[PDB]
Amino acid sequence: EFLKPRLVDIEQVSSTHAKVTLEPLERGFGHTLGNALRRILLSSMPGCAVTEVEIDGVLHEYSTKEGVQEDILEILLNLKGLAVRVQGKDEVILTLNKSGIGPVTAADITHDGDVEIVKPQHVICHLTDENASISMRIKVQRGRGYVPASTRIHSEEDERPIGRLLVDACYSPVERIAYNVEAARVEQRTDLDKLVIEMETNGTIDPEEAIRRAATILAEQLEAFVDL
Amino acid sequence: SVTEFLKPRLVDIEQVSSTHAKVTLEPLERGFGHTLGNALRRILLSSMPGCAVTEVEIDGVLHEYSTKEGVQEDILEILLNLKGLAVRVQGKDEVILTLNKSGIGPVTAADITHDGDVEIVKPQHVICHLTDENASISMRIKVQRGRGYVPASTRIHSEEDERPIGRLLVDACYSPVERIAYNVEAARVEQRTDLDKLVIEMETNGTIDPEEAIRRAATILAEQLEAFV
Amino acid sequence: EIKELLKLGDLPTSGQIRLYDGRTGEQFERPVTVGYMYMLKLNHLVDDKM
Amino acid sequence: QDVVLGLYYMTRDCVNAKGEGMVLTGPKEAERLYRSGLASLHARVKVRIT
Amino acid sequence: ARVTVQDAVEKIGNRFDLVLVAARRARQMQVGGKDPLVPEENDKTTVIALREIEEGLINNQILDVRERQEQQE
Amino acid sequence: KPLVGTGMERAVAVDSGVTAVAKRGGVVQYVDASRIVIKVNEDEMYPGEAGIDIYNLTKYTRSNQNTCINQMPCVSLGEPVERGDVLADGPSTDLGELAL
Amino acid sequence: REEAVVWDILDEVIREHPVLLNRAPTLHRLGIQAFEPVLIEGKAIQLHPLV
Repeated sequence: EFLKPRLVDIEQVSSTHAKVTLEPLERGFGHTLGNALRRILLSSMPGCAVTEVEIDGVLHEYSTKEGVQEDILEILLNLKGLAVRVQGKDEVILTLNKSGIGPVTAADITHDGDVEIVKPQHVICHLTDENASISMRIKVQRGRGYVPASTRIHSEEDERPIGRLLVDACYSPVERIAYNVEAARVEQRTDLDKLVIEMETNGTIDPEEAIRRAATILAEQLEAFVDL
Repeated sequence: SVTEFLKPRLVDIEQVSSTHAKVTLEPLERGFGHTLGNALRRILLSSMPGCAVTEVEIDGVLHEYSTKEGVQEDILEILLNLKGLAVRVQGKDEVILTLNKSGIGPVTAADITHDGDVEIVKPQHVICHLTDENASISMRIKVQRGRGYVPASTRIHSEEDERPIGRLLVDACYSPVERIAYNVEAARVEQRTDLDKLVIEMETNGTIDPEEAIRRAATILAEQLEAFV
Repeated sequence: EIKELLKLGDLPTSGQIRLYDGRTGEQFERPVTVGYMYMLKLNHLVDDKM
Repeated sequence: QDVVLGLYYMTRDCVNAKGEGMVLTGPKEAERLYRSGLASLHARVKVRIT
Repeated sequence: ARVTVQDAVEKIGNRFDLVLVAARRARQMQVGGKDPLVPEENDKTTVIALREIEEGLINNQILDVRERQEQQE
Repeated sequence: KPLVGTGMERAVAVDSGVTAVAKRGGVVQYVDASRIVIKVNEDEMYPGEAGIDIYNLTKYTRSNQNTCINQMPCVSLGEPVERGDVLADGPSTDLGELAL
Repeated sequence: REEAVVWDILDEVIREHPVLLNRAPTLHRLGIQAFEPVLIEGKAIQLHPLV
């Protein structure tokens, strides 16, 4: 006769990170589920990191497009750290177009309905001329884990045009997880615990949805021990 | 392609005699080796519903630092031997048992009274050795259905009364298992290499074999998670 | 002076923290030393040596 | 080096740790106590060994 | 499967005659037919030689004997 | 940068040459990953020859040990600079500090 | 071309085949030992710690 926890609340302490709470738990399941969920949530979550970039007037990722104060390579890193959410398809082609002195926020990307940018203060590159212009096509797709360019670069032989720069994917929303087990509060009974998870995030994945998908994964895995 | 993992294909169940089993699963996704190993380890080893001896009261003993002639063992050694006993209990919750016997020679577990529902698993076990005509042993052993592992940690004074002198306490080991030690070693699929291979290795005191051991652990955890998904 | 600076921060005086093992999730015994050390790469690379 | 340290730490004894002087029925449940965390890795103890 | 040759050395006291006898037997297996006398577990001819030695059913004496026999034949 | 240095980074990185130490302090007129174009303060200028200063950075090129020697503008447009000051991070220089 | 048959071929031609490892300033006759190989990713020879 055990008990079973629930999701007593999802305290949204900020735009990025929140604090889910589980209650109640038995003596020990606190640390058990805590560690299991931390390890899952860090490993396996669906992200939407950028995969391929194509600036219009650049051959390879080492030149300097005239008029913008950052190497194409540093522009490319600042893209690698982009954070975006897609719902319908598994891949989309965002488009950036900009001209004139001033920064280039991420919000300048066209806002196709199925795509939600999540941080319009994010800066790609600084333009530094009146009549200077950049325009790029950015391919963003689903994924899981970490997938370098050196792996995909051997994943298809059909020719790739000269000009498609390949960023490394970082398909992962969670950034930092912690948990504390502490004293619970239930019907006239002590020796029950409350697990308090705390998850940093790009902002893409809802906390409750994250914790629920992690639980689903782990139940799917245990569907193999329960039968031998 | 995004919620589509691997599941353990081949399941070795290679077992030494009847309680020292050894299970290998492969392939597990990169980094589930430890998560499943640790989850099942902690569950099996701290929370498994079992039945075990809790307290014992000898006829003519008042304290651990005493003795009783005819018995080449000591109070302490027989308390160990009774930790080692392994009982399974039917619908009874807790139950007392009696262990009267005299006679020059060893005393084994089969010499215990059986008392209907209660069942012993090793009739072949050993408790104490007697050597004198008039010497005898008369203890009231007590088994209880419990949910973990409970030492005798500061309990002669925990209970808010004085238990009568003679209430010897025994470290209760309820859970069946006696040893679980996962491992992790690299296994490979025809392309990938960074994968995992779980090797559970397990013994149980006898009341139930490794199979239902792991099945129950998986089930407990599966329900705790059935909460969410 | 280092003790005084750490204590200006919210960090422990000894400079040693408790750490938790990533695998088993259970605490380490005997707090360990953490900090930020400035590390360097060296042009003796495996793919130029193999 | 690491292993000799691990051993020199695994086989020693402080005076009053957890699980001081409680009797154990064998190396198996000695490991089981240490793993469940009810007794510090090294507190002196009477065990039946064969 | 094979890790240590200690039993082979026990049944051929030299630990060099081990190399010689084992190599000769392994050539018998690898070059000219002559299926082994132990259930091979896909171990190679070398391990199979050392293994037959551990079974004590091959040594320099038996090799000379059986070579002489077949050569007369 | 290194959190814990010994202050000699400044001298080493400024006098190693890898960076582009501005000569006549002025106001930055134009920044660009290729060149940097500085307007000179007035009192630091010759009667004739007035003009302005131009620093042509050296983009990705080869060292003698095959590492990539490179430079990056660190000052942003419309910003004072003074005599004897950095404008371009060399290889392994952070704001004119020797960050290996 | 490293077509995907050679890796199975290579497992079968490794299984029980010792290779000699050596360390540069060899001094005493333990400076050369044998080992059976185990294929690894990466580019570094791995070595048991008790050696």
